[PDB]
Amino acid sequence: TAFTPNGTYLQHLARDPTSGTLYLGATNFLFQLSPGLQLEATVSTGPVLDSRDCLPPVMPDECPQAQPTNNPNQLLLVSPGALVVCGSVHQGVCEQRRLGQLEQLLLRPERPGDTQYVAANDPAVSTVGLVAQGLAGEPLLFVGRGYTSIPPITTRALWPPDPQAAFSYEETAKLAVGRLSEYSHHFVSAFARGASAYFLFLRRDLQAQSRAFRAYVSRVCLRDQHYYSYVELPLACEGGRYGLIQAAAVATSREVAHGEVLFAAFSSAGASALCAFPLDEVDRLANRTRDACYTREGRAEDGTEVAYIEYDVNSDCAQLPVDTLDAYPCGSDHTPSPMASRVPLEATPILEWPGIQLTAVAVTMEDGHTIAFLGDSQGQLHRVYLGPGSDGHPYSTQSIQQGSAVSRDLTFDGTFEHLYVMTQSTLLKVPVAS
Amino acid sequence: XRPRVARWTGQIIYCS
Ligand SMILES: *[C@@H]1O[C@H](CO)[C@@H](O)[C@H](O)[C@H]1NC(C)=O
Repeated sequence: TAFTPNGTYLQHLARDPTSGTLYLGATNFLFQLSPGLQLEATVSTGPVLDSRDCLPPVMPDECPQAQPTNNPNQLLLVSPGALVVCGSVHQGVCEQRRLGQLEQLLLRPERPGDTQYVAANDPAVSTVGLVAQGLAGEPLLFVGRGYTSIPPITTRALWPPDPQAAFSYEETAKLAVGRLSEYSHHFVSAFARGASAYFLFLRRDLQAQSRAFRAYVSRVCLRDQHYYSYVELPLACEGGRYGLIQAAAVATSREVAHGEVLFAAFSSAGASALCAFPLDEVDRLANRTRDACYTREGRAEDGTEVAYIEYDVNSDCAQLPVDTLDAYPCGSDHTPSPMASRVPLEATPILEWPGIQLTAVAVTMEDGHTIAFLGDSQGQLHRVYLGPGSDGHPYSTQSIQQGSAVSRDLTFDGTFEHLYVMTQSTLLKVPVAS
Repeated sequence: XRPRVARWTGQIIYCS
């Protein structure tokens, strides 16, 4: 019913849907847990000798400033053929390990090049990722990486013909962004739907006179592997009055595996809000943005500006034929890129909690009703009924670890009878009812 | 007013 490793901190949680096995990324530790929260394997991951001025492998002659450094886990994703682990040490290099046999190593390049620094090398920065596959069945890895001290989003080979080139990205398989410390992405999550991959994050809206941080959803084709179809849309949760997106989830349940509505928690720069964003409207507005920037020079039919090129790339919206939309739905070498909407996507809060910083969101369905499991910075887990007639107030609240923020990696078990809830010191298997 | 989630469909009801 609990897992509390004495003397270390938790960072990430992954669940193998085939197996039920849980995987924990911790400071200097990887644990494999059975669904019953029973320990099945441990793997030490640090400390090591490191500096952030230094490139792996770290050696005393080239890096005398090296020092004992802990290894907070930075990414932890289940792949078709392996478990993907990236730490925050050694420039965020990754490895792959056997599913169910966490202790044995499958793949790990012996001399990683500067194209294979995957995760964030600063534990105070986040890394988000998403496994997907190529048109040829190749397995790929989408990675969002916040600014530290490397492109903010990349598509990398998980099992390429040479194993040493693993986790590398091709020259066009990244989002080229210039003033990375000024934009200063903070990633929240990444998810797939249909033919697309999506990234939720925070960055500075340099288009705005105040240059304040702003939440965005962002979309790319899965086959593409080129970022030609990259398009960002700002989020407006009460017009952006709750500006800092913290966590989101799509409904997951025995009836609907993955829902069509994104439930996101936002925080004010204090109070929090829950805001729904229908995914067809998300796709509607990115479609408009792409369509306008391709064929009407970034403008609506009445001439109002609706789309532009972000990230200072030397690209422009154009006057391409309407046929380009059908001939190049995921873009091309010379279509305008990367694109953004001037028009936000709006949501009216379905909750407003005046003294709460939400940090985690899970949503499920019970006999047709939508329930939301919402964690906060204080280590509380709330339960809220989201259907018609709702109070907005939680019908239930439970302390997981006082003072210690609940982790985004809320996950249900295969039957949805339990929620796996995590703080910096403990992981619970919490029943959904009684 | 505030949106709610429609029972069974998960579709969002914008006004109650
Ligand atoms: C978005 O545009 C694509 C065109 O490639 C189309 O397949 C899809 O149905 C569109 N979705 C919406 C919600 O308009």
